[PDB]
Amino acid sequence: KQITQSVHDIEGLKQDFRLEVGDILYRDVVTGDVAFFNRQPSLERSSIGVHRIVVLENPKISTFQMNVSACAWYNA
Amino acid sequence: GEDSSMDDISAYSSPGLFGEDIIDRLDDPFSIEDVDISLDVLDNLAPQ
Amino acid sequence: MIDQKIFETTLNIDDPTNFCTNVEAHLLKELENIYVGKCFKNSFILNITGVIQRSPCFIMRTNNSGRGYMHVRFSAVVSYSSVYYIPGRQQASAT
Amino acid sequence: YVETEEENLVFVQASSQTLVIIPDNERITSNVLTTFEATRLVAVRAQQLAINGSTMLKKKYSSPIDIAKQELFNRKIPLLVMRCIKVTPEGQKIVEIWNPREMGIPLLD
Amino acid sequence: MAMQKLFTYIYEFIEYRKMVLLEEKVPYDKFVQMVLNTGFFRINAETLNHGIVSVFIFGANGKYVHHGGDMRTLLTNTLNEKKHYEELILIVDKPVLSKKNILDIIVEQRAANPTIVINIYPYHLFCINIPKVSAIPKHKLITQEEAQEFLGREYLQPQDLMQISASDPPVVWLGGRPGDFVQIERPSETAMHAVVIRFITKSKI
Repeated sequence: KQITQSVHDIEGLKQDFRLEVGDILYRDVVTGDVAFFNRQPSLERSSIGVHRIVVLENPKISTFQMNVSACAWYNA
Repeated sequence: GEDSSMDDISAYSSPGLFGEDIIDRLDDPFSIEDVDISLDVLDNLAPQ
Repeated sequence: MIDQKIFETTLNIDDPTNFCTNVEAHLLKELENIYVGKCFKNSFILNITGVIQRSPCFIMRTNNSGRGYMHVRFSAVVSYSSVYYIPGRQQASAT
Repeated sequence: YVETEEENLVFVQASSQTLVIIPDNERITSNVLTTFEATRLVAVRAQQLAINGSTMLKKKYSSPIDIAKQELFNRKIPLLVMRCIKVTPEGQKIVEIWNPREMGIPLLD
Repeated sequence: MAMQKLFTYIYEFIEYRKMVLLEEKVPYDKFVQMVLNTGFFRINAETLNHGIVSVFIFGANGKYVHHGGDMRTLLTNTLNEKKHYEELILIVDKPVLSKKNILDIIVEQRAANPTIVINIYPYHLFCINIPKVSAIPKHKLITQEEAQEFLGREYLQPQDLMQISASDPPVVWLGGRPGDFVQIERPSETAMHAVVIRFITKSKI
């Protein structure tokens, strides 16, 4: 909140219930967001690339999934 | 000559190699020192 | 004794798009917030006067705030243990 | 720690500089934005919209990155590119001030 | 051997320098026997400015490459000749460049007479037509106003340029001095030859 110049947890923001111009909201990553993708050792210029985020809603999956053709960038 | 109290305690450790006196300050040719890779991601270096 | 003194300063602009609309008046407003009534550089700055020189509104590099700074060279009237214009204070003292 | 020793050989306020601007007929830098300059312009405008919010686009956009990118594409970016490689000991800064609304735009796609 | 190739290619070097020979060219036998006889050999040439440039070819086991006082006497009496003396040239064996006493004499003489330039070179700088070597691009000196306009276009100070030693073979063959600019047409595998301009810095000794 810019008016208070402090950060707030939404668990206690039930009564405010709204945002305003000049407010900063930290929101979860969604499909279509751009994410930096890196593999150590970072030897090449392409070792750090920006991919578009595809969020896998299945909770059983904890890996980073990327196309096999994309491995050549990271030598992975 | 039969006293064992004042013996060099480091002498009991019998040397295990040849050049334990040979000293040269050089980088270990297997040391990952100038490559900046974290401990857990050292598995990336594993061949296949 | 009151006198005219020329000062150098780099401002900080929190919203350069708003500020650059009326650059001169906005600059004088910022300066009278900043320097009027405070000791600074062996001087007290009683009153603000016209700006001799200014700079384009550069956007800060080393931070992502999108803010600008601008450099300003302005003349202002000052009230110049000899004397102690301790900076940041609204009164001098040479007791 | 022993430094392996080859032991090889070899007024704190700088004078102010006057910003001299090369006339538009003597500018030698390319009249097309580099992808670095275009990226910087889009980022600066997008952050400025993030902090201010005013816009000059007749089409509504829900994201500052899109508004800034389209402002760059439609040649109405309210930012000049100052290209500067010179500082003379004489205390003078020689820059070229380029209006991106007149420069060509790189691919960015 | 180094001496015969030196004998032909030194006159080639004077020809490249666009300088007219003063002394008549002796045959090879007389030159080689005189090198052991007198311990050196003197070649005189005149520039387009009409100033005298002298050259000294020293045998490896000559008189003046062994110690200091003899070397000092030779140069002191030679620079006492009534000549314009725009440049003077020494040619000595490659290890002789590492005999610090002789370089001390040459340095102190240069200090004694600063209005003219003294240089010392090994044989290999004159044992081939260096400009015609394949691996060596085409060096050429540009005039002061041309270099100055080049720098003014680029907003460059002369020291911001790449530096070339005055002891380089092609710069010596050009006759370049410190404070002069050399333009080089270097072959390129990315743009099919490209041109650079380098700043000549004092010779290494």
